[PDB]
Amino acid sequence: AESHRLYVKGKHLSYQRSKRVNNPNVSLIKIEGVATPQDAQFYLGKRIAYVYRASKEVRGSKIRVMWGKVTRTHGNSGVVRATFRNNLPAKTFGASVRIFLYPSNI
Amino acid sequence: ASLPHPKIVKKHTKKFKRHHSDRYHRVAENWRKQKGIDSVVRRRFRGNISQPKIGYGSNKKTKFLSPSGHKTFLVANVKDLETLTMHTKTYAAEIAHNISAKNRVVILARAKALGIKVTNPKGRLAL
Amino acid sequence: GIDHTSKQHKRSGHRTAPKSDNVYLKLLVKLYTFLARRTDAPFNKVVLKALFLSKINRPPV
Amino acid sequence: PSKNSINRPKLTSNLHHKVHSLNKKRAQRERAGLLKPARSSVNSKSGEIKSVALDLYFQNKKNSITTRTLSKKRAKKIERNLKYATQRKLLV
Amino acid sequence: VEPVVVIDGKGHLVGRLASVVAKQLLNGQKIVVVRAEELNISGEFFRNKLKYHDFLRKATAFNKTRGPFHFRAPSRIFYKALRGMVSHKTARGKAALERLKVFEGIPPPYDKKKRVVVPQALRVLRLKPGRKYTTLGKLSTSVGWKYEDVVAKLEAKRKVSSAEYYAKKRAFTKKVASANATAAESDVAKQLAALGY
Amino acid sequence: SAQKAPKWYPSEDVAALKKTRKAARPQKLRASLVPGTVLILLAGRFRGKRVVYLKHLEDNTLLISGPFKVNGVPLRRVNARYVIATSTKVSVEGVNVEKFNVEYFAKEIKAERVEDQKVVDKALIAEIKKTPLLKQYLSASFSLKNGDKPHMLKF
RNA sequence: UUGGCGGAAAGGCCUUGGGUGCUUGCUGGCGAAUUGCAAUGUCAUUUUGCGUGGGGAUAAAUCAUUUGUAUACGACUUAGA
RNA sequence: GCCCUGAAAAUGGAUGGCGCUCAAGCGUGUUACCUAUACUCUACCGUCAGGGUUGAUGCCCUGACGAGUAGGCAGGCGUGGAGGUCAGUGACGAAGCCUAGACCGUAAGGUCGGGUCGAACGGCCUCUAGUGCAGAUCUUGGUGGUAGUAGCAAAUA
RNA sequence: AAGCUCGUAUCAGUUUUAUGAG
RNA sequence: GGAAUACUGCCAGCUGGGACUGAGGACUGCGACGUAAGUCAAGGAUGCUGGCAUAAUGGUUAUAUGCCGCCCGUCUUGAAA
RNA sequence: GAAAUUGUUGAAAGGGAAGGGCAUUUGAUCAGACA
Ligand SMILES: [Mg+2]
Ligand SMILES: [Mg+2]
Ligand SMILES: [Mg+2]
Ligand SMILES: [Mg+2]
Ligand SMILES: [Mg+2]
Ligand SMILES: [Mg+2]
Ligand SMILES: [Mg+2]
Ligand SMILES: [Mg+2]
Ligand SMILES: [Mg+2]
Ligand SMILES: [Mg+2]
Ligand SMILES: [Mg+2]
Ligand SMILES: [Mg+2]
Ligand SMILES: [Mg+2]
Ligand SMILES: [Mg+2]
Repeated sequence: AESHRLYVKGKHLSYQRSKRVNNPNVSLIKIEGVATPQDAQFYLGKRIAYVYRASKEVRGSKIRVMWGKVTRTHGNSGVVRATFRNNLPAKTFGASVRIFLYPSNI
Repeated sequence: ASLPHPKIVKKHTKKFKRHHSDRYHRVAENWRKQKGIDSVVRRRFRGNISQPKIGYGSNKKTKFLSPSGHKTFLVANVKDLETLTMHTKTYAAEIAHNISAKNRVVILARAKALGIKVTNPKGRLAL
Repeated sequence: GIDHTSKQHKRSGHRTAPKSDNVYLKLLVKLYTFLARRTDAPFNKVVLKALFLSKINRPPV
Repeated sequence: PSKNSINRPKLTSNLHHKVHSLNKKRAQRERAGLLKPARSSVNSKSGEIKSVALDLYFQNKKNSITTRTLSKKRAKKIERNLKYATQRKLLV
Repeated sequence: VEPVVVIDGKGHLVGRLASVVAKQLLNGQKIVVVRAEELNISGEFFRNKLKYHDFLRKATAFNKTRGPFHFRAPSRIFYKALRGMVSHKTARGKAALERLKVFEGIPPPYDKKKRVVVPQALRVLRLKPGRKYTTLGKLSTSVGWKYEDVVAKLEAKRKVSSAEYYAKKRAFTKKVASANATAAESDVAKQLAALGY
Repeated sequence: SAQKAPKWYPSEDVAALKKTRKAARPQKLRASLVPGTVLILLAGRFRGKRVVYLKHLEDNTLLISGPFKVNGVPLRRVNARYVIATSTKVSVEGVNVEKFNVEYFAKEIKAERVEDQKVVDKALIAEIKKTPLLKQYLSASFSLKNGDKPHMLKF
């Protein structure tokens, strides 16, 4: 078909932080179409990929991936907490990430 | 091929550098404790450098262990090397810095015959 | 934090070890330490405690 | 963005140009061959002795502007040590 | 959900619109704002003119070219309100502000694009009836903006062309609806109605 | 002597592990994973394709078939956490899947795979033909459209 | 390929005609496998690089010299095949 | 009760800013949510305490604790020389110095590779002291910015 | 910091009871 | 006159999703299910499978991004002041 | 034949200081384990 997407879109908002100190170990993700913590409970445990491009080819590709997963909800507006194998670079505040449908409970 | 050990965990991999050693050439990087009564480093204000303390001490089951799982023992000759002939799975021999290449050849041959690991076998022996 | 009612890291002391470097005195200390641990004899306890005393605290008899 | 032109991106365009320039320069250096080869390559020195003097000696034996030079004292010492190593190889 | 969100600024309250736009830009949404001269500020016209004259009072004493710069255009007033809510001295703040464009009127190519509204910032939904409000174009003209008439004439011409386009679109839509209604009794239509379509 | 020999050396006799109390019990699948159910593949080479679940294997995998005649997916193994189970179900009583197992799928074309594929697909197509548009549904692929919310979708 | 409109930053919108592909509006026949149970698994315009070639056109600025409507120096303003 | 007046100077500026008017103001009520070196659970380090034990100032088990100026106790790192020992290292290169390389220690520091260099030097048990520097408008020596800068314009050429 | 003893020993920035002050 | 429901509290009732942790290293103990031999989630993680086998993970180094970070010593309550 | 300080070459950063800490991206570079 015209579309082959098997993931949900999300935006990397910021790190877990207080007013004057951040925690880069935890990232905050806004998933499109999610507005409540009850709705966000569906996506807990799902895999997240940050997909970006580099000029130097590595292992036969110019596309590089940072993997992580959803851990818990955050706030009252559907934002979720995510943890990655390597922390997101903080230059990606406002960048796009992919939340896949696996592991599946449906 | 070393003794089975738990995973090696380092609590603070970064070097502890002296305050203002980056600022002045006359201040070396060797760690010194700040004795100033008004020192923000001594008083431990937020944003300043970390200081060594006993909480960073490594696990006693993995202390003094190389990434391969051995403890380094300095050797200068065959008699020094043969002290580790039974403790092969725990100790690895390292040739001393002042050993000549001619004696390093003999040490490497003896270690190969005994099955003893050598940390730096390439030293002074480029072909 | 907790509101301590007692001093923290307080040493009991009680003269655990002798201050002398005499090998034979240390051998006697080892022997009577074994005896006091394995006999429950108050005599052994007293002799072991007396083996740790200093010269000014061990007057001649 | 500049206060004299708010509807035109400035920082993002500068970053885009900088990334493109850095990638072009790195690719040109790779094409010129000024970078180390792969670890598993035949010409790799990984895990081996790295010596400017030994590299220059073997290159002169094999037969721009550089700061890598080999002294005659070091060259004679390398020749003497190579004779020692060859004598050991023949004797073993 | 769109790559670019175009907001018709008419009838909006400037502070709430600036708040929502700043949050969207920081989250990484590209936004274009049109018709900034039709924005609204709650409160009376002389109150808002007094506030702008206090802003005009603010200036560096030893060199006026170094001080705060008082931009008179309505889009620039909205941009000031937005920059006050974005931490603009950082690289992230600059990158967020470079995802925003503000315009007076509706210049091309946005005059043929879909334009949306923000309900949480609309005057008719937020302000209580009877409360006074100010028009940003009149405020800007009072404080020194000099292009209200040209914008009005260009907007009138654009409205004439857009009305012609909408008349054609409405005729085509009526034709399409008539062609769709005549197949409502077919078995395919009955199955779609059973399925909810 | 460059370094003094230590007085004490650790013993090199490697100790045995303690007796582990961790018994292996069978996996309990989701209640929506019944044989004959249509599954959507979420990952892998055949991602986004609709297949039919046949048998639960010993290695906690699901045996699935395209069938190969419809969408080109052969008799494969999939992981139960990488599929979406739909409400559509076909009859599987006419299929004999007693041959296939871990030793069957071990990799250390044989054409025994091709023959088994044909034998299974005959009964699979015979059962599929009873439901209108089911063959076209299985040949089509699945993808998310704009505005699709998987937490609100029914499968 | 025919015609019309659009100057706010138009660079876009509508439209005539034939040509050349597809069509899932409906019914069939072949192919898919081993990417081995997942690994973004790479899919979208532009190309200051080259080779092929059919066409299109053959400048100016600065230093130096010179003027003083200019000038601390730069700058400015003049003139010279 | 809320609102207005209920006195104000002097560069341009402040509920922290933007801004906010059925508030993003005031009074009150009900929930949800955010996050401290605090609390709870776990691992690891050290200290203290209580038990066991025929490399025993060692090993094993258990529990609780960890702020700190002057000051007190203890365990360690490093330097010159001395007795002993390793029949220790060294012209197939000692000491020193440089190093985008490597490892071990919480740390003081220790160790290895490469380059340069050319004749002495180290580990351990002890002895000994003119033994560890960022400061003292510290001493001696060396070197920058200032800077191709100020200036080299009295005595007619 | 050292010793001698005691160790249901010695107690306590607290409450209670009885008795005073207000 | 007879029910239901709310509210509050209890269950040594059942059951689905998510995250962090896996210390210890022959056995010994307290238990549970069993007529039984035995088994067990009971004095701390095991089982099955895949890819890679090298700059891939990781370290170092130069920089970028988010947040934090006032110049030390001395002397005076107290010092950015 | 050290340091301060300087020249050349190569890499990098730079919109009214720089330096530091936690974390990661990018470029460069590198050790171990390779049965
Ligand atoms: Mg607020
Ligand atoms: Mg309120
Ligand atoms: Mg504590
Ligand atoms: Mg040397
Ligand atoms: Mg002295
Ligand atoms: Mg000095
Ligand atoms: Mg001092
Ligand atoms: Mg001085
Ligand atoms: Mg001069
Ligand atoms: Mg004169
Ligand atoms: Mg890495
Ligand atoms: Mg700060
Ligand atoms: Mg000389
Ligand atoms: Mg220098």
